[PDB]
Amino acid sequence: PSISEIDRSYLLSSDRLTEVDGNTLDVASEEQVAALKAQFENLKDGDEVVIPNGKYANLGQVTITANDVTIRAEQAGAAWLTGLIQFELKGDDITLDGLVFTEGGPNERFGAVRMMGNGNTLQNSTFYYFNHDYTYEPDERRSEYPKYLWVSLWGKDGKVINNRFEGKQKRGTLIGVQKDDTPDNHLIANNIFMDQKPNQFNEFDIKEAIRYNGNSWEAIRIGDSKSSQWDSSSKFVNNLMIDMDGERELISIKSGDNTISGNTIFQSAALISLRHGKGNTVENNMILGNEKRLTGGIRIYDEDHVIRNNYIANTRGRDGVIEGNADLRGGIVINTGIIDVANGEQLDQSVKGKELNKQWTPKNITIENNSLVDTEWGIVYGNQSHRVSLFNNAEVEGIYAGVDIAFKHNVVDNSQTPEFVSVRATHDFPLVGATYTDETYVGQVTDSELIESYSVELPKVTVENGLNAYQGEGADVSKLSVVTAETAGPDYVLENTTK
Ligand code: NA
Repeated sequence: PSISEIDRSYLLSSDRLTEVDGNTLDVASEEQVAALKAQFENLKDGDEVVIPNGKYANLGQVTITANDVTIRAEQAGAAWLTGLIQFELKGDDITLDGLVFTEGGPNERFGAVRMMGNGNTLQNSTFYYFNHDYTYEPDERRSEYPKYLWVSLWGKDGKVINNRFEGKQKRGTLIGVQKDDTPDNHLIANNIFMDQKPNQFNEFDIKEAIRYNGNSWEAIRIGDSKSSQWDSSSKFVNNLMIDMDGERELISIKSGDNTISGNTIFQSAALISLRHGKGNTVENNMILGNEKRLTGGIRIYDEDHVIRNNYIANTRGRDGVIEGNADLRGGIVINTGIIDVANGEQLDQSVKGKELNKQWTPKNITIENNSLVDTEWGIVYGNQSHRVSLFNNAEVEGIYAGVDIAFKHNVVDNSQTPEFVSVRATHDFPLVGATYTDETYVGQVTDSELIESYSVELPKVTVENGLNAYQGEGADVSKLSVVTAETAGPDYVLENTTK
């Protein structure tokens, strides 16, 4: 299967996968649910709970205080936890293994799994449309729907690995990292994410509330505005993402020193977003839009980031549907911001209008050896207007272009449809101190006079296992590979599920 022919059956297929039939599982009685629950809360260090095959409704608030415990399905995929539940993991070195969360929802808004301890792990588990049973209504203050997460990490050295997160379709980031002032070193790797999408419950019908109701549907948010000026040093690596269309941000990085690398992002109308925080690296990802509307690569605020060796193909669309959220899309988008970083200006919680949750003009960004192939909007130099907040629609006055953006060895290849815009420069917001080394742009370049030099001649193109390899330029195909269910997600698939 070569790039343009990839589809979800290929990505999700593997011989290694067992099939678990939900219809073969018995529904635990109220008495048995209670018995399982006491087992959880009576755990001593070093013990294990093995959950017999079955469906367990409304376990509710499950607090694990023990350390070095495993809670696992007796057969992977065959312990289905339904109705309202939250595992509150307070101990260290707690592992949840082979669980299913479906036909129900989190018992508290920070998720079915609150990883509060250190060395907590969630593995081989599946969430299937876990959007139910909790109250979900526009609030009285401002008709805002509540944000419910599925997994949150509040400790150190968490792992979320080999899980399947399918069908998140009510508001709230699917995974949230809530961190303090020191590195977290979490690993979120080898997971499958599918079919996150907004406005399935008429949320957007309240027109006045759209800018915030249409926000907070990320697949993962690492950090938050208050914690954003500290390092997380977390990794979001080797994941497979299919039809993830939650909002403009697929992955919202809001802290420093993170790695967002080697993921395959297929037909997802949502971008990797370096939203707050410094020194993040986005590398070796395969972003395959497959001509789907409003697909895109990476959008960039703040400083010192490295964007290297990504392969971004067949993406489409420039303007997101909700206005006022700077939702400008393309392969790689250098956003405008609201602070004069060329003169050393910072966001600062004390400075009114320039608080840490606002928009840090990008500076000192290295963008090197990327291949953008058949991208309708390739490298887009930002021109967004910004509003005071998600709740205040006034426009900010004073908008700045990216600074010290260093472009080297990128290939933007629109030779197939050269009317597509390979590089969108703009005299409305000229980059400051931008540099160009051995760039190759084929296709429309707007306000091209702003760019010192580039080549319009593609080097020798070979197809090396389905990818375009450009001789001596662009993404090195040796560092790239498509993630499939051969390595991503759990070791089983479920049947007879209900959305
Ligand atoms: Na967002």
